[PDB]
Amino acid sequence: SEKRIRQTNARRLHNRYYARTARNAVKAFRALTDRTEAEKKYPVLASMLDRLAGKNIIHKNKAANLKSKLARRINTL
Amino acid sequence: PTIQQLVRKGRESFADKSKSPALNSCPQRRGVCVRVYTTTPKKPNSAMRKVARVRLTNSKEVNAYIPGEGHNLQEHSIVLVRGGRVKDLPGVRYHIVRGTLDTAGVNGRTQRRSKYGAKRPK
Amino acid sequence: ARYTGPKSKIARKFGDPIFGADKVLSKKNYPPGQHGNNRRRKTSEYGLQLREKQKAKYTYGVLEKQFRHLFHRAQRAKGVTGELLIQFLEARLDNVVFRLGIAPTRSAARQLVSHRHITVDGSVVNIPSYSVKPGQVIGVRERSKSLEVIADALTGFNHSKYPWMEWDQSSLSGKLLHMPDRTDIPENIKEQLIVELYSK
Amino acid sequence: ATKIRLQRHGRKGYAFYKIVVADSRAPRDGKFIERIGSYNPNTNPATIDLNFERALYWIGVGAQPTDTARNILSREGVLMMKHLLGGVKKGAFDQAAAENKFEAWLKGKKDALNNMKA
RNA sequence: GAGAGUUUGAUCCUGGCUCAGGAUGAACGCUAGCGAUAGGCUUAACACAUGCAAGUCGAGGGGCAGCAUAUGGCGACCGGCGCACGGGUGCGUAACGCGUAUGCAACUUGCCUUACAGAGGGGGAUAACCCGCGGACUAAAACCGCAUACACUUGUAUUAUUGCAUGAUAUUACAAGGAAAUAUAGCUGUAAGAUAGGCAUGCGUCCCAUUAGCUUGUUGGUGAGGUAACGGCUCACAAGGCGACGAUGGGUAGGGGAACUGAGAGGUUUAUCCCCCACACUGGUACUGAGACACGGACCAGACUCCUCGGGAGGCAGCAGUGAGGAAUAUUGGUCAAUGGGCGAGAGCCUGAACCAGCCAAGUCGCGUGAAGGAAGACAGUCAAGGAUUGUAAACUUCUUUUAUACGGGAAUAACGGGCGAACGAGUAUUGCAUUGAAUGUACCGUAAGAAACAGCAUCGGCUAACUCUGCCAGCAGCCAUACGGAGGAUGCGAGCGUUAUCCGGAUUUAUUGGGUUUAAAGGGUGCGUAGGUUGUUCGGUAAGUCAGCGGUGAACCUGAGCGCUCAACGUUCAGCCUGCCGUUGAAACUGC
Ligand SMILES: [K+]
Ligand SMILES: [K+]
Ligand SMILES: [K+]
Ligand SMILES: [Mg+2]
Ligand SMILES: [Mg+2]
Ligand SMILES: [Mg+2]
Ligand SMILES: [Mg+2]
Ligand SMILES: [Mg+2]
Repeated sequence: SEKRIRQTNARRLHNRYYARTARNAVKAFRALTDRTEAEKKYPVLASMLDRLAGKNIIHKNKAANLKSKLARRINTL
Repeated sequence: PTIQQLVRKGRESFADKSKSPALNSCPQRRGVCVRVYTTTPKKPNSAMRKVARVRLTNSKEVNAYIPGEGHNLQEHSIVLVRGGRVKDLPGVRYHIVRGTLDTAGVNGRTQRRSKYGAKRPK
Repeated sequence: ARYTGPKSKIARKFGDPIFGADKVLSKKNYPPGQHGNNRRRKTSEYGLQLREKQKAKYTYGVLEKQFRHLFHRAQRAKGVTGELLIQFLEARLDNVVFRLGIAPTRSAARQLVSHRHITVDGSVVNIPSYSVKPGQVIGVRERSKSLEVIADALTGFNHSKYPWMEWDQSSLSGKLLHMPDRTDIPENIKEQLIVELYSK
Repeated sequence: ATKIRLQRHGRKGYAFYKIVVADSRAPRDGKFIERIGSYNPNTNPATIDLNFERALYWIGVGAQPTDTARNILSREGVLMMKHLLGGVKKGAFDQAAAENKFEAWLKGKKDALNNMKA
């Protein structure tokens, strides 16, 4: 019975770390102004979101929504 | 009424009422006799009927008629009460089931034994 | 359950010796009890219908639930209700044995059927209420073809005159041709009274 | 996954099975997607009724049969690769001729003589 | 598709009532043989002790305590999958919850099937082990990078087709970004299929107006965020929205198919069975996961309870005990042999699902308790003779069913291990496998032997006289004796028979089908008038009502025909019902516009 508790707790910490990292990266990217700098840091954050969706921490549709929003912003500066 | 009147209002149906409401749809009930007394019938009938005031388990007071020749019922006796009303007696709409719990069968019976809880003679 | 009571009482109550021929029906033609042969109080039409139903039941050895189910079957079936009811009553296995003459009385036929001395289509059938269909073969079981009672009952029954029954003494068996008509059935039961009693 | 299995539907002491296509999570005698046959194991010839076209379709789309359902399908001849042949055509298996194999095996009948001479 | 009685001195009406009939998850009284097949806490989402109910994989990994000299295997640990199903309950809920019919160009979907591609390199932890709760070491198909996917996601452009507005689809791309597992069967990406969910709609869905106004994210818009997904779902202008076609509030209830009942219309209930929903001591919050109201998970707050002085546990609406409550409902049983389910390459393991057995007048069906002869014994009743009575006693056959013995199926068919056409799937041949189970069935001993009660008997109503006598009886007429009690007889039924409770029909006693209002209950004191209901005649359109055709949709039970249960209940197959809803084509007499 403790095996389920331990596995659930370890997985909860593991998921929380990566989800929080991705959320902070998205929040930091949303505040950028320089178009060249935003275009330079967009690929790494897109990679982070797609890797999260692959690891199943978030949904592929959620990653797609976030990437679409950030690409639209980078288009409009 | 007109069809428009019936469309507007409609018809009403009223559910009937139980002839023995203190049973609460149970076929029988358990009770305790408060007072075991004797009563007089209506005008065209003359006798001394044996009735008991019974407190049912559902906290209801009933008047139950004790049938058969003679009984051993007293106060604080646990009895079984079933439905059935006597015509001449007013307000007595229940019967005591003989041969169950405290009340015993009618002694000396040979016919209609199952109605008075009398065992088959040897 | 079975009636298994005295038979001359029922015979005298109904007048007709429905259980065969007896020496008691003469010099005694009154219903049983101390109140017999004291004239005849007017019995109602309902009483007459009831007495006809009881006559049929005591004749064929059938209790009330089975009789009611037989009436339901006749009502469902196509034809005259009363004629169908009498045909269904006569199509019972014990009645078929009795008409074939293997046993002297209907109760004797029922006892033989119950004790498994009767075969239907080569197989032992021991339900006395079994409904025999035309074209079937009902015969004595091979292990009991030399029973003294069966031999005595068949002695003198060389007639086998029933049109709807074909008897073969070589095989000790018989077959049913068709369902006989009510007029051909030799029973004094007025099925119309039973029909109205059960339908009203 | 989608499955081919039997629902027990007879009575006590006499089992009759309904060959259905059902989701595996469904109750044994409960919800089913489709009914494709019936199975009576009480008769010695082991009576089987089956819808060949529908059974083949469900096998094609990937329903997984239970052990007894797979045996029934094999006996009826659904389990075949004649349609799987990519290098041949009109490959009449004709195995129904051998699968007939009518087992008309009966039992001899004996009788006991009634020597009641008394 | 049929009943009866009852207001009077008598009659015809009106009107209620009481009895007849059918049914039950019933209970109670008397009595009780069997077989088959159903059912079994209806009262509280009451309380307790013990045990079981969900595990499996050593073809994933480090290992090795129980054995052969890590190899058989395997306690524990890491890891994969499952426990969200099966099973239980009906609290809550009047709601797109449920039924029926659709939509998603606003959606998600583990395991299973198919097709196209790919499986290249590397790193760090920490369980167990070891040394003491703390520390040290280490492996993986655990976890995480880098490389490659242009089949996927995102952004832009081009071309073409097209829909129902937002738009959808298909070639062309350039750009960025995203995977994998190995062991003796597998893994990753994408697409399609199948399955399973989600959301939104038309219509239908209980009483109270002694409930008439309700609403401020509330109605719409712009934008943003968020979600699998559209959306006031959330967050930063306008004043709208819902309402006598019943809003709001209050009360009550899980909803359907069944089932029962009636000629039908309809009515009653959802016990067992199936589908959907809700829930798991009471609330709140999430986490894990393809999937969560998390039914044998966690945290917190409550209350209750238990065991211990630092504290720790439980939740009985999973299966069996017990207690309590009640008129009332069973074993702390056997087996995984069959069907289903989980895991495993398979063999296999587990399974209180299930299949069985036990208990219970026990609902239904079937059978027995003997068969054929035998004169008017004894004893009971009535009047010398009726009746019980061919009844008994005698004598002769049978053994269904009990008893004892023996043979004894079917429910079990694939397995696993050998082959054979060949490149993996199948197709054949074999071993072993039955809880029930001395149960079906079969056969032989010798035996009428082991097996009938209950309610009526004055009329309705089928059944009669004696002895007793307020005691009583009672559905009614009523009776203190053709009615009370006993005796003898007779009449119903029959392993049952009566009583009570509940529901339905006759009952047209809510009357659309199908009732009434001078005097039996019932015309408002009379008008005007709002909503609503109804609308002279004729011509021409329309097609809402109406009519017709075509198509889709709608387990079990119930209806003709079979088949199997020795018959029957029952089981099963097939023909006849679909007589509602939805979509799409026509017609124009009538109603509507
Ligand atoms: K999972
Ligand atoms: K099993
Ligand atoms: K008009
Ligand atoms: Mg990568
Ligand atoms: Mg999750
Ligand atoms: Mg019976
Ligand atoms: Mg008046
Ligand atoms: Mg007036």
